[PDB]
Amino acid sequence: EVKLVESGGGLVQPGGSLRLACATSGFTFTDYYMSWVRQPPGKALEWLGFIRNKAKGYTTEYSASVKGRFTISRDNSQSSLYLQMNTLRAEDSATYYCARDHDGYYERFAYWGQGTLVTVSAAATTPPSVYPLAPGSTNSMVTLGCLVKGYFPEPVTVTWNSGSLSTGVHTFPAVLSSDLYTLTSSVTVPSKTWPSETVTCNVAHPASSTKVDKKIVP
Amino acid sequence: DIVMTQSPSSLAVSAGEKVTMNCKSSQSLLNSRTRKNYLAWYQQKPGQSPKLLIYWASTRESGVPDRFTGSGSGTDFALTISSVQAEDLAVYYCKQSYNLRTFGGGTKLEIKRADAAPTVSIFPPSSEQLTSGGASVVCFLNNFYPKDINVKWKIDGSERANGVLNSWTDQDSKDSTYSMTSTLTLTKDEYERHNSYTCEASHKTSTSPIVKSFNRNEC
Ligand SMILES: O=C(O)[C@@]1(O)C[C@@H](O)[C@@H](O)[C@@H]([C@H](O)CO)O1
Ligand SMILES: [Zn+2]
Repeated sequence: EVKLVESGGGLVQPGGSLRLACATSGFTFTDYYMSWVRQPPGKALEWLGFIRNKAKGYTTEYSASVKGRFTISRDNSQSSLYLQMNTLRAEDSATYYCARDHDGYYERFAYWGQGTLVTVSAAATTPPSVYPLAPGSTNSMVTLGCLVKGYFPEPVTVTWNSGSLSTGVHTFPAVLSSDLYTLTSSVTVPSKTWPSETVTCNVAHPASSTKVDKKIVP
Repeated sequence: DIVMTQSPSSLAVSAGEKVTMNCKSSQSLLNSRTRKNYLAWYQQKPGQSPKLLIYWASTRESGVPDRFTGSGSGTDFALTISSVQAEDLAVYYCKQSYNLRTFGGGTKLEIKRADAAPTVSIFPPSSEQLTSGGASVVCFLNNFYPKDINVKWKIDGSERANGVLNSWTDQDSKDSTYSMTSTLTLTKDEYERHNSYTCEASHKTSTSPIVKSFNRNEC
């Protein structure tokens, strides 16, 4: 299994610095160029730079958009890749992805991480309030929800019954208002399964290390 | 300095139909020594990381369904899906690697399907929220098509527009529908002054609005 995992993402003030890391496994690290790529929320992919393999002496290159400001490095004893970002500004808010690049032959980014979200803002971290949305009232299916209100920055994650309820889930894109986000999630299950069998939304807010479970009760 | 442009910016196609999207570079990506075009295509389904589909213009990565074909040479490339499936909903990106790397701005592929009415659900403010001083009323308009839809909130029978925010999801990768939430936020003091809370959904699928309501006195 090839694995790439970014970490380091979160809230930083304008003018501040942040380093991301990309941990890799499942392939011969030194044989590969590694690239970083970013994507502002709802926008296009932007290639940022790469660091070459051992054959090419681990040299770096950068897009004009970040050259002189971002720094890439790698730890070949640990199979790790880094991105140091300096003098951050609003245009830098984005999900950052590390991708496995050129091996001296193939021209492709064969593997990507899950990405880590960086928010550049002076607004303060605020944990969510999490509220149950229990159904009033007699059909074959029933819809429940959780309201995740008043948090900053993105992201938050919402699962239902620890991820065991995956079909019939809708988590709605957050909306920003007064430097705070709100989102909600619905899940739709058979009426034979609630309240007889429990339904619980699990909310995480990494920026505040918030972990919440709200069981939906009649 | 290679400029990559993609067209169309978006388009919608029904399952089973062909689609073609295009990618143009400001300079040739045909490498003279290797005799190949350094041009790859990536698929990014909603909320996921990009995935490689095609590299060297026309080489299909292992695991990629055969309905995906890359074509072209020099400055003009295409990605064609012979017969689209619900799960092909994505943004598609082309990328050059002839000189460093540069992504095009993407083409957003939407799936067209039969019109479908929304399933509507309304929820009162929780006691936890009310105890804290706030009152959010939530309405889910779920699994409908097409995307355009209107919601009207009524308090004791009168329309309220202030304090309503809406949010659509991305298209569903299984049934090709959209869903939307509408959230009316009020103070506890104003919430407690009225009884009837109504969410009214108007969609092209019916001349009759779908109406859901609850009464505070019935909670
Ligand atoms: O700049 C390079 O290190 C590199 O080898 C990257 C390759 O992807 C490719 O762009 C190559 C050019 O084809 C020149 O050989 O340069
Ligand atoms: Zn150089």
